[PDB]
Amino acid sequence: FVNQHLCGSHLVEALYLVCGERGFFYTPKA
Amino acid sequence: FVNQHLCGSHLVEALYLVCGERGFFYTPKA
Amino acid sequence: HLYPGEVCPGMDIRNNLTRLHELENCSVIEGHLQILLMFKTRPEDFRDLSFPKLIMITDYLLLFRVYGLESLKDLFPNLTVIRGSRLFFNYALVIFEMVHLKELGLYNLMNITRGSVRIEKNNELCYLATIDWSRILDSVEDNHIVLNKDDNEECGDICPGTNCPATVINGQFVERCWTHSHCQKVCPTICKSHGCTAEGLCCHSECLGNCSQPDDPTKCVACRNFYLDGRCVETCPPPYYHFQDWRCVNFSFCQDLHHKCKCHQYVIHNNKCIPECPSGYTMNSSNLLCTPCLGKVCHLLEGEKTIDSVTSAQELRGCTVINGSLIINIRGGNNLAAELEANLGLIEEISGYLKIRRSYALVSLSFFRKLRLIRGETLEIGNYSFYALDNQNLRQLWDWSKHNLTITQGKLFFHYNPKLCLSEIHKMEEVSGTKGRQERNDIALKTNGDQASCENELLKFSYIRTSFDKILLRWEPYWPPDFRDLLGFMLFYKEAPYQNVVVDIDPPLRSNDPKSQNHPGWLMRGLKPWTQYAIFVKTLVTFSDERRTYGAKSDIIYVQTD
Amino acid sequence: HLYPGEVCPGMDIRNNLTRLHELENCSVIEGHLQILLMFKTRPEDFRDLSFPKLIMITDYLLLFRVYGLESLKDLFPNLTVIRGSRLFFNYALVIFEMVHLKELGLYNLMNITRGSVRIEKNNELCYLATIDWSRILDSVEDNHIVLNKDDNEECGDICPGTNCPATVINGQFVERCWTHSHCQKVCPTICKSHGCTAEGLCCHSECLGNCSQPDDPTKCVACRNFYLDGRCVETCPPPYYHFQDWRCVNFSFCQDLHHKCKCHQYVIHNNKCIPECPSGYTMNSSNLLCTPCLGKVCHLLEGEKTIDSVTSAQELRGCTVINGSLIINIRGGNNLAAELEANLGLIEEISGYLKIRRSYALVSLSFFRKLRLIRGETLEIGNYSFYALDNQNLRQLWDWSKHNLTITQGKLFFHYNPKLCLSEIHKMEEVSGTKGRQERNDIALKTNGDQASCENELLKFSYIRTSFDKILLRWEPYWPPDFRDLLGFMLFYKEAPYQNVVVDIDPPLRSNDPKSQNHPGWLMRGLKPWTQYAIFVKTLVTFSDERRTYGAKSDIIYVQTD
Amino acid sequence: QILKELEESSFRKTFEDYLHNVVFVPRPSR
Amino acid sequence: QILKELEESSFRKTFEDYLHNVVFVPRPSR
Amino acid sequence: GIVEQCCTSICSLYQLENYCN
Amino acid sequence: GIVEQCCTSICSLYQLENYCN
Ligand SMILES: *[C@@H]1O[C@H](CO)[C@@H](O[C@@H]2O[C@H](CO)[C@@H](O[C@@H]3O[C@H](CO)[C@@H](O)[C@H](O)[C@@H]3O)[C@H](O)[C@H]2NC(C)=O)[C@H](O)[C@H]1NC(C)=O
Ligand SMILES: *[C@@H]1O[C@H](CO)[C@@H](O[C@@H]2O[C@H](CO)[C@@H](O[C@@H]3O[C@H](CO)[C@@H](O)[C@H](O)[C@@H]3O)[C@H](O)[C@H]2NC(C)=O)[C@H](O)[C@H]1NC(C)=O
Ligand SMILES: *[C@@H]1O[C@H](CO[C@@H]2O[C@@H](C)[C@@H](O)[C@@H](O)[C@@H]2O)[C@@H](O[C@@H]2O[C@H](CO)[C@@H](O)[C@H](O)[C@H]2NC(C)=O)[C@H](O)[C@H]1NC(C)=O
Ligand SMILES: *[C@@H]1O[C@H](CO[C@@H]2O[C@@H](C)[C@@H](O)[C@@H](O)[C@@H]2O)[C@@H](O[C@@H]2O[C@H](CO)[C@@H](O)[C@H](O)[C@H]2NC(C)=O)[C@H](O)[C@H]1NC(C)=O
Ligand SMILES: *[C@@H]1O[C@H](CO[C@@H]2O[C@@H](C)[C@@H](O)[C@@H](O)[C@@H]2O)[C@@H](O[C@@H]2O[C@H](CO)[C@@H](O)[C@H](O)[C@H]2NC(C)=O)[C@H](O)[C@H]1NC(C)=O
Ligand SMILES: *[C@@H]1O[C@H](CO[C@@H]2O[C@@H](C)[C@@H](O)[C@@H](O)[C@@H]2O)[C@@H](O[C@@H]2O[C@H](CO)[C@@H](O)[C@H](O)[C@H]2NC(C)=O)[C@H](O)[C@H]1NC(C)=O
Ligand SMILES: *[C@@H]1O[C@H](CO)[C@@H](O[C@@H]2O[C@H](CO)[C@@H](O)[C@H](O)[C@H]2NC(C)=O)[C@H](O)[C@H]1NC(C)=O
Ligand SMILES: *[C@@H]1O[C@H](CO)[C@@H](O[C@@H]2O[C@H](CO)[C@@H](O)[C@H](O)[C@H]2NC(C)=O)[C@H](O)[C@H]1NC(C)=O
Ligand SMILES: *[C@@H]1O[C@H](CO[C@@H]2O[C@@H](C)[C@@H](O)[C@@H](O)[C@@H]2O)[C@@H](O)[C@H](O)[C@H]1NC(C)=O
Ligand SMILES: *[C@@H]1O[C@H](CO[C@@H]2O[C@@H](C)[C@@H](O)[C@@H](O)[C@@H]2O)[C@@H](O)[C@H](O)[C@H]1NC(C)=O
Ligand SMILES: *[C@@H]1O[C@H](CO)[C@@H](O)[C@H](O)[C@H]1NC(C)=O
Ligand SMILES: *[C@@H]1O[C@H](CO)[C@@H](O)[C@H](O)[C@H]1NC(C)=O
Repeated sequence: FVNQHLCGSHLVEALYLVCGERGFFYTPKA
Repeated sequence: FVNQHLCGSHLVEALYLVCGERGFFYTPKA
Repeated sequence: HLYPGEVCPGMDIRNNLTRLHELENCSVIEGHLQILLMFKTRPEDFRDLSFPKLIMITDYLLLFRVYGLESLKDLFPNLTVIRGSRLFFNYALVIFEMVHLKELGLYNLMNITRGSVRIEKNNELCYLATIDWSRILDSVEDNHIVLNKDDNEECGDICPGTNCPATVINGQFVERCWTHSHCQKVCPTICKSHGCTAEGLCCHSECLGNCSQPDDPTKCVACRNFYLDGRCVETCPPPYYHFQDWRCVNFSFCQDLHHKCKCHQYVIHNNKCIPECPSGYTMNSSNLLCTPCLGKVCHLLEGEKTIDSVTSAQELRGCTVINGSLIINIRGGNNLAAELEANLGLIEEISGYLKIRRSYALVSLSFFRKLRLIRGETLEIGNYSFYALDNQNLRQLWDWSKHNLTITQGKLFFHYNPKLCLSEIHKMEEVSGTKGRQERNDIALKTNGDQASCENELLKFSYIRTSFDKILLRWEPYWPPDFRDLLGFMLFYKEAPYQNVVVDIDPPLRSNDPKSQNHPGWLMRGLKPWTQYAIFVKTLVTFSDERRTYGAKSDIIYVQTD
Repeated sequence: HLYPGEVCPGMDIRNNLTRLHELENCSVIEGHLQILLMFKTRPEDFRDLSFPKLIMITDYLLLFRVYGLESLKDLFPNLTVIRGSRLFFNYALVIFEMVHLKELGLYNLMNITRGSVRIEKNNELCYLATIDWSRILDSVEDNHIVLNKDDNEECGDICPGTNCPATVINGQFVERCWTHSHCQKVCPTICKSHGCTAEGLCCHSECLGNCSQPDDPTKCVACRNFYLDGRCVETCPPPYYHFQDWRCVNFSFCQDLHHKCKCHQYVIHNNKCIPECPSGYTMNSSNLLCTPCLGKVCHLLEGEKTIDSVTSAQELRGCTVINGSLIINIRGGNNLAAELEANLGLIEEISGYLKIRRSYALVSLSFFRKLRLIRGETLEIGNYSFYALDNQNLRQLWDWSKHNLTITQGKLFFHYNPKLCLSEIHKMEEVSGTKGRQERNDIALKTNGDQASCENELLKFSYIRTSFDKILLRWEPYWPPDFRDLLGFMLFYKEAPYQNVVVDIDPPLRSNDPKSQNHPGWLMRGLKPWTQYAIFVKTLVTFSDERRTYGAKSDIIYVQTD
Repeated sequence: QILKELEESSFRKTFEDYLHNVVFVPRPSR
Repeated sequence: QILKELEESSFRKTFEDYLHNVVFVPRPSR
Repeated sequence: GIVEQCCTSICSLYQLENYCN
Repeated sequence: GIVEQCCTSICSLYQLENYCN
């Protein structure tokens, strides 16, 4: 696990490596 | 009498025109 | 007819194409559509996938990091009109970070009403120079295109022959197309608003972009303004009501919409089904009508909102009282000011402070129209009710002729405002009436307005001597109250065949002024005959840390030689 | 003998020559001499007026706006030596605003010990280029000459033939004289300190400038150091005591001097009659001896003193405790720092604050030697115990290796310090131990140290490729914690035959670092064979308002081609 | 003189920020 | 760049100040 | 928001576990 | 001092009468 400040596609790839499966929905109200 | 801010030789000539005679001594102590 | 499908209000699809079949039948989506973040997709996952039903989208469209996809010609062959109420940093079309996306093929797109288009980080996309945005959009100067496969000039984005219009724009004929097959359609110079048909006849005066038959409100494709039941209409006849700037609904519709938050409960005013009433107005239990009364507080989250675009702006549309503080911060590049004005502060009060930081293109503040009062009950840290920094084009704050300003507490804070001269700053101090508060270095007395000589003092030319090769000017010798502070005379000259708008001169000896024979001049040699010149002179004096004597400048004048 | 006249301590003459006969007989004036402000004088008022008796003046000499006078050759034909203890803005000779003064004729002047000469606003004076100041003074670079009759080049300041030494200085032989008659005397390159006689033999090792006989302490003209009764002496033998750096006096003299303030009552220490004792010392009722004891407060006027020159400085000579505040303000042009150091703060405490404003040539603060403590019991307005502004050469504050600093109250305040990088500022915060006080904009985070890249980060070159016409460098790709902030690479190159010391490069794609194949480079073409070059690279990154990631730079290196 | 490009880079950065700020919290609701 | 002359003018001004400041008050003692 | 945690600070795996479902 | 009265302010004839004797 890196201990480093992140932006951009680096942060995108980090998020994808953390999530893997479903990860994130879009129901704030419905 | 001028009503104006003064420096330099203007102020020198103004001082000379005011003083005329003796005007100014140099005895702070003696 | 004209819209056989349905509405299907905007929902966004993630991580696989499984939820996409929720949005099949629908003709015009109210709201917005985002497709994002599908890494595990294949190019085969789109050949069995198409939606011709969708024609118009209200607000915006977004594409973001979905793999395997190379085109859009199958997914959206018939999308035509983007209205753009809710925008996206003054955009409605987001083409961004799409690996393998190499073409668009969006030929049926005709008009995008409000907003712009931003394309970035798409190292496969081509066919971009063949797209005349001015046919589709108005402000083409707000479209940002970079980091693309076109940016390494490789793609031969051609079509075999004639068909596609080869239109000169900048240097020569630009062939206009979407694919190597699909040309870019051009309507003639008279069918421009409502669109044209195939042979080029004008459509009906309520059509928009495309029409199935020339001059037929019953046989358009997309409405210009409003839709009512197979006929695009200019307005709602009674008993119908405008809704979201595209249709006419009866009282029962918007009536029963209210009964479902028991979230945007709705009301009716000016024959328009609307979210809320502005100030001085009332609900109605009978019919939800904005009836006037005696006596709108847009209470923020945490008393604070960064404002940077129209998307930030329209949350404060129509507000009157802001129970919070505002941070204006547009790292921009384009004047949003008119669109900024049209949905902003029809207000008087700010409960907290105001802050303006590092914004670039804000030349003015006049878009604040009705603004009068700053409560400042929560100050900026450092005890300020106001702020400015790094405003590379801000010159005018207001005209203080009619504009007023009342400030309760706090102080002012100006730094690095290189076209904001101190005169209007002290005027704002005067109109604010809080001049007995500002300490030293609440005003940066070295950076504010240091790119144009402004303040008050004016040179006037006494005598003018000319020739075919000589220019001699004479002007009144100005002297600041410290005559030692005068250093020399900055002179600026050039030629000007129009009238639509460097040497230095030592000061002469002051020594008196009953007869101060010290009218300064400069002889010019660099003259052309019969030639209009433009000359103006500025006073170059010593800076002082106190209230410095502002120094003078001359008028730009015009002199023609022999 | 050697001084047949008297002392006549310094008094100054105004408005007419009536008081001038008070200063006739005297051989060497202790103190200073000013002649000023005589408008109603005539040129005839000086032909019957001469004083050959005066030979040496201790402190300084000043001439200011006396009319009718054209020369000085009759008034002071034999003035020879100016010692300069009490100076006048680091001058001792003030030739200024003298209408009709056209020559000096000061040939008998030989050495001015300490100080400089300033000549200004004297539109009659000539014979100025014929004056080698380096014979008379040491630091010729502190002599300011402007606004003179020489400044409109007219005067033929010549002598008829040979005599006057025609010495090359800058371009060619400069004939050296005072009048058209009086040459400028040059002693040879061995009699330099004590002076020479007429034929050119060296004087005695206690003479100075002139001697009546070669190698005779009983037949000098002016003493080098000290005078005792016809013999210039190296020091006082007992029972004699040094007084004002020129003589030897007995115990009775400086004894009875004390008995006359019943103003500078005197004491004796180190065989020197002196004004006062420094700290830890005591008076003596027996002999006024600075005897040590257990446990010097220079209490100012209004707790405040502008310090701008040596004349300001020597009022604080030898002080230990300053019961007030200090404003350092040298609008200068010349480093006073050594002379500043030699009479300054052998101290530890300042009761009030410290302020440094708009000083130019102060490159350091190390002349503050023993300084430890700032009480700050009276703050600078705005609650500061410290200040800085507009210091165009200030780089180092101190070496914090041995130098310490203790601050009780108040805050720091830095603005427009363009060669003062923030590293030592934060170090001073650390050593001060008052880091939990400074608010925002107590440090100007845009102007401080913005003329040289300073802080910490260092580029290192990995690979170097050369040719006769190719230069390729490789270096480690640095990335700040926001990798978007990197904008490009500033590269600085030139040739250098000595070693006594422009292109830009886009950043490559970061994208990873297991194998970040992104070592950046630049190919050079502009090469000469066999040619030593000098190259260094700097990181050009985005500014941020927070604690910005400082960015790197490379070493200056040296590369010779084929 | 050319500092508008220097802000334009930061404009690109802010645009990069906003989309990630959209992507980030629709998921933590617990 | 050439601002050292711009301060040098003020240096001349300060020198003009100091001599006048010497000349001014040895006279008012009343 | 996002850069407040993964750029201003550094995120953890546990902080981004909230950005798993 | 001097510029504090005749430059910063403006002197009077009465103020400079102190600079007469
Ligand atoms: C795309 O279709 C529209 C439909 O008319 C074309 O006209 C534009 O229509 C909008 C809405 O009627 C106009 O905006 C309006 O501006 C006024 C201020 O002038 C404002 O008060 C309203 O609230 C509304 O925002 C817009 O001005 C108008 N533009 C033009 C040039 O007529 C639009 O031109 C079509 N696009 C193209 C590229 O042809
Ligand atoms: C004019 O005469 C003097 C007499 O010796 C020549 O020498 C200078 O003498 C002074 C006083 O002895 C020296 O100043 C001293 O400097 C030391 C530091 O080095 C300091 O600790 C003392 O307190 C004192 O200030 C000065 O350095 C010395 N200069 C030289 C070059 O020897 C002087 O040279 C004569 N002028 C000319 C132009 O020949
Ligand atoms: C898209 O439309 C088809 C066609 O059916 C129409 O839409 C239905 C929702 C309903 O209103 C029908 O009367 C319309 O004719 C839908 O397919 C139908 O789905 C329903 C279940 O919802 C099923 O009972 C029918 O047998 C289906 N008919 C056919 C011809 O397939 C489909 O569900 C719609 N998709 C979405 C997402 O709404
Ligand atoms: C008042 O309006 C409602 C809703 O209008 C329907 O939806 C609109 C978006 C538009 O598509 C209209 O053409 C629709 O009629 C009416 O309720 C619907 O009426 C139609 C009659 O053809 C019927 O087929 C629908 O099932 C009805 N909807 C529901 C949910 O039952 C209503 O009839 C209108 N009343 C009057 C007096 O005009
Ligand atoms: C300058 O010196 C002359 C010469 O006299 C010497 O100085 C005197 C002060 C005194 O000490 C004499 O013994 C010295 O020989 C002075 O002229 C004399 O003045 C005194 C009055 O002070 C008078 O009694 C003498 O007769 C004068 N003698 C002569 C020959 O003129 C003169 O006063 C001195 N000037 C000053 C300002 O001290
Ligand atoms: C102690 O010194 C005093 C003062 O010395 C005199 O002044 C000096 C500046 C220098 O010029 C010395 O040569 C002087 O002697 C002596 O008092 C004077 O002594 C001389 C003796 O020749 C006499 O002519 C003076 O009138 C005396 N001064 C006064 C005011 O009367 C004193 O004699 C010395 N004592 C010893 C023991 O040496
Ligand atoms: C800014 O001004 C306010 C107003 O005086 C200061 O806040 C006061 O602080 C004192 C003690 O800290 C409290 O007793 C008052 O109630 C506070 N008043 C308000 C209105 O907050 C504050 O200290 C000042 N801050 C700075 C940095 O100057
Ligand atoms: C600077 O700080 C001092 C310390 O708090 C402030 O002075 C105090 O003012 C209050 C009321 O005005 C008095 O009761 C205290 O006795 C004062 N203390 C001292 C040490 O003077 C002062 O107001 C502050 N000034 C600014 C501009 O912030
Ligand atoms: C805001 O300003 C309006 C216009 O001001 C009027 O015209 C200027 C030239 C002044 O003479 C001003 O006194 C006039 O009133 C006013 O109509 C309005 O009352 C002002 N509002 C407040 C709260 O001051
Ligand atoms: C001032 O500093 C003197 C030297 O400091 C010594 O050396 C440095 C490297 C540090 O290790 C420091 O702790 C040492 O004391 C001291 O001799 C002196 O005591 C200091 N004075 C005060 C008041 O701190
Ligand atoms: C599609 O995504 C949803 C949510 O991420 C998930 O429930 C479903 O199993 C996925 N389907 C496939 C075929 O991956
Ligand atoms: C010279 O000046 C003094 C004081 O200013 C005065 O006493 C004396 O009368 C003056 N003499 C002449 C001739 O002006």
